[PDB]
Formats: sequence, structure tokens, C-alpha cells
Amino acid sequence: VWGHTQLNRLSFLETVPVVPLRVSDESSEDRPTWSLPDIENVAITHKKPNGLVDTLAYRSVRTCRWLFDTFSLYRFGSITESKVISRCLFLETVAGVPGMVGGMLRHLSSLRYMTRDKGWINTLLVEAENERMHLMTFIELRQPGLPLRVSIIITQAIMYLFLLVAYVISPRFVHRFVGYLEEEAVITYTGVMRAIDEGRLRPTKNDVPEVARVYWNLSKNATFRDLINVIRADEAEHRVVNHTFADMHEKRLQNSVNPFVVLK
Amino acid sequence: VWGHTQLNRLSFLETVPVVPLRVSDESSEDRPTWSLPDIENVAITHKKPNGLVDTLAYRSVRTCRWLFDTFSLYRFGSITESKVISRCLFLETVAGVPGMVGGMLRHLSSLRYMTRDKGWINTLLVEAENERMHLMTFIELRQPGLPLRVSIIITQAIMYLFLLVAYVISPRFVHRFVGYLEEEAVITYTGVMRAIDEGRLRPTKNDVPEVARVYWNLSKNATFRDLINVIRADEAEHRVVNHTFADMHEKRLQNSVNPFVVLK
Ligand SMILES: CCCCc1cc(=O)oc2c(O)c(O)ccc12
Ligand SMILES: CCCCc1cc(=O)oc2c(O)c(O)ccc12
Ligand SMILES: [Fe+3]
Ligand SMILES: [Fe+3]
Ligand SMILES: [Fe+3]
Ligand SMILES: [Fe+3]
Repeated sequence: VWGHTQLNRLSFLETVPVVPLRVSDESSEDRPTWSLPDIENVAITHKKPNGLVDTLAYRSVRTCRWLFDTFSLYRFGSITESKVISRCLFLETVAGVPGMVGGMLRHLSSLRYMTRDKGWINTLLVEAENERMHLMTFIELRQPGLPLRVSIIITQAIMYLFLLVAYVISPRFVHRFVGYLEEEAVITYTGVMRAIDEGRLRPTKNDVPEVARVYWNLSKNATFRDLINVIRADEAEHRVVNHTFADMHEKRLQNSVNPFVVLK
Repeated sequence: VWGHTQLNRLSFLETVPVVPLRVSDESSEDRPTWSLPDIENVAITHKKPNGLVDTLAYRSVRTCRWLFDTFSLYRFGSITESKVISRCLFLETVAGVPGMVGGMLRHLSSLRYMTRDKGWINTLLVEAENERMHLMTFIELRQPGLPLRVSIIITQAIMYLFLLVAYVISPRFVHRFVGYLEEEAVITYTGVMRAIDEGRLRPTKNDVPEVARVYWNLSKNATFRDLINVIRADEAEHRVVNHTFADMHEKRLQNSVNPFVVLK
């Protein structure tokens, strides 16, 4: 029904009163579609670093873990559900930026040079969205306090800036860095899952939010375990896809067709 | 078959030299679908400015039309296909930016305030992608000179910066500034279609580029006019959508469900 008669109306401000809040509309239509007993078998991998650069990405990813563990007192206390979420929550605020700047920089090159991109730009932009939906999911499980609100904001500053220039200077470094982060992402979500299983953590969000049901297409019966596990598969996708974009950069392949447009 | 076994592999660098370059993958799959006899009737509109803001937007967008027409010898020549393609090519290198800075900002706000976006983001993201396809098409009907190829980059720098700080200060301003740009894009692309029809322009690439032919889903018999015709629809879509957004801004509805999610 989207025709020239709609196209020719000056504005549509007067229709915002009558248009529902739909949870399907929070995301773009490009949703993951994992099946659960498969992705159960996601596993902690570690790509060896080649050069200085891959190493620098590592040491700095490792240093970021160290910091964010000591200061988040993940290390001293007991694995609560409240410090698991409160942790990811913070962490998805940053997870949404290296997708987005990567897309937005590639897109500017592809405009200015006037050149085909071969479906990088969209894969990166959805990683950015995919992570944003982790954050839209975790926010439903736990609204954080003024402290964390403000630590997210200063941090976004630091990061949006670091990622913008680190990506100008070295897309290889960023894709390699995000790659290294996502190994940790996957450890943190398989550790969590190990914990639910063993019984060392008994989660009271066995309601899975409406956003997260339609986005990941799960049953209404989907447990908290399930939700970690699909997100743990999203994070494995990112682990390879950016370590793939890393290597492509390594071998001057940073303008080849993105192999994953095929491999969907 | 995108399951754990793939997700568990360190790279896919191997595959890169055996995966094809298919013109579909250049875009996301969130493609336009018009039919030509309907969007034949797309009109030239003009929204009233309310504020000193909407005014400013309008006067900036007119001064830009003036400049561009004057520095592009459009005012003093027999309209060629060359200068039509040349003007439209340059321009999509600036159309491709607002959607991208708009989208990313809304994204970064959603991440740091941990709040819903309600599907503005992905709209501004396919706003920008669509534009960039306009440019991928025009690149193929005419590869530009060095002197334009330069101008393009110095332009991007100015504009990327401008829109980034405009969009922080008043997206209402920018979304208007686009709204009033797309009014002038429709004017032109109609004029062009008139000029084909009145016989005064004899287009020589009625081979419509593969990129486009898939993107806009046209026949193999699709003419140049036919392409102009759709591109113009897209441009009039962006005209309402941005004015709507600048209208929503104006009434403090920059958090309301993007009306157009539904109208899709
Ligand atoms: C500095 C490494 C942080 C690891 C991490 C833990 C987590 O709980 O969730 C993450 C996560 O959701 C990511 O996307 C990336 C990294 C993590
Ligand atoms: C700065 C005014 C430009 C108007 C305009 C003319 C044109 O020939 O093509 C356009 C175009 O392709 C757009 O996407 C936006 C604006 C124009
Ligand atoms: Fe994550
Ligand atoms: Fe991540
Ligand atoms: Fe355009
Ligand atoms: Fe445009």
C-alpha cells in the first residue's frame, strides 16, 4: 500500500498517535535463526596472533578483561545472576560500537571512492544491531543504577573515539581486536551456561523478554539458559566474522567479496 | 547450514578466492519495490517551514542548489546525458551521508541510555544504503574524471563533519535539511523525465546496469527513464520520511515509534 499517493503527502506526523509499539520493529528484519541443540556445541577457540598488530590487539583485549574483572568484582564474591546481567548490560554498550563505526567508515569510502563494497557494510551494521539487541534484552532483565548509567556514558566517549581512529589507522587491528573480544564473550557465556547447568546459579529470569523472543524466534517456554546460549552463538558468529575480516585485511583482501554473504 | 561447526572455525580466509561476486550482495535485502505506472505520478511538493530552524534549513538548501547549479554549468548549456549523470553522481556521494550519521547517532544514543529506538535506526540505515546504490548505478553509466573524484573527497570531509555536528545540535534541523533537499531531488529527476519525454534528451545507456536491475527489480527491457523514474520515487520517499522525522522532532516525538515501520 506504499504508493505515490503516500509518497506525495508532505508529512506523516499526524499518524504517530495511531501506530503501535511493536517489538518486531525494534530490530531490522535480519534476525539470527539459531536452532538450540546445535548451538549448544559452540566452543572456546583461540586464533593465534600473527604480527605485532594481532598481538597488540590481544594484549589490549587481555588488559581490558583484567581491568573490567577487578573493578567489576567479578573475581571476589559469588556468581550472582545480578552481577552477570549488570556485567553484560555494561558490555553490550560497547559491543554495539565496532560494528557501527566499521560500517559507517566503509560506507564513507564506498561513497567517496565510488566503488562496490561487496556486502561488508551490511554485515558490520547488523553485528552492531545484533549487539544492540543484547543490550535491549539485558535492560529488560535489570535496570542499572545511576553509577552504571554514568560509567556507560564516559566509556562510550572513550570507545567511540578509540574505535573511530583505531579503524581509520587500522581496520585490521579492530576486526582482530573484536575477534579477540568475542572469544572472551564466548568464554563468559559458556562459563555462565556451565554455571546454570552445574546448579551454581539459579536464574529468576526464566521469563525471556518479548524483544528477545521475536528477535531470536524462541518458544514462550524458553529458559534463561536458552537466551544466554543463542547470544553465545551470536558471539561466536562475530568471533569468526571479524577474525575473517582481520585476515582478509592481512592479505590485502580488504576489497574482496565478504565471504559470509555467500555462507548464509 | 550456518551452525556450530562453522562458528567454531578460527577463519574463512580460505573461501575468499572461491566465492562469487553477485550484484545482489552489494545491498542488504531491504530493497525498494515500486511499480512504474503508479510512481509515474510522483509529484513535486513543498513543505512550509515553521521555525527559524526550518527556514535556516531551507535557505541553506537553496544556497547549495544555487552554488551547485552555478559551479556545474547547468544554468548555461544544452542539457546532456553526461552532465545529468555527472551531477547525480557527485550528489549521491553527499546523499549517502545524512542517513549514516543519523543512524549511527540514534544507535549510539540507544546504547548509552539503554533505551528503545523504535526502528528509526534501520530506516535511516536503508535511507543511506539506498542512496549509495543510486551512486553504484551512476558509477556504471559513467566513470567520473579526476577533478570530480577529488571534489568528491574534499566534499565528503566538509559534509561528514557538518552533519555530524548539525545532528548533535539539532537533528530537527538536519532531518528538515534533508527533507528540503529531497524536494529538489524530485524536481530534478522529474525534469529529467520530462526532458526524455519532450525529446530534448536522448539517453544512450538503455542498458540498465545489473546492480540496479536487481536492486530495483526491473525487467531486462527497463529503459533509462525507467531507472530515473524509480530513483525519483526513492528520493520522494526520503522527502516525506525526513520531513515527518523533522516534524516528529518539532513536537518532541523523537522517541515515538518511527511511523514508517508499519507503513512498510
Ligand atoms: C573484556 C572482555 C569482556 C568479556 C565479555 C563478558 C561478557 O559478559 O559479555 C561479553 C559480551 O557480550 C561481548 O559482546 C563481548 C565481551 C564480553
Ligand atoms: C543541493 C541541491 C541538489 C538537488 C538535487 C539535484 C539533482 O540533480 O539530484 C539530486 C539527488 O540525486 C539527490 O539525491 C538529492 C538532491 C539532488
Ligand atoms: Fe555481546
Ligand atoms: Fe560482542
Ligand atoms: Fe539521490
Ligand atoms: Fe537523496
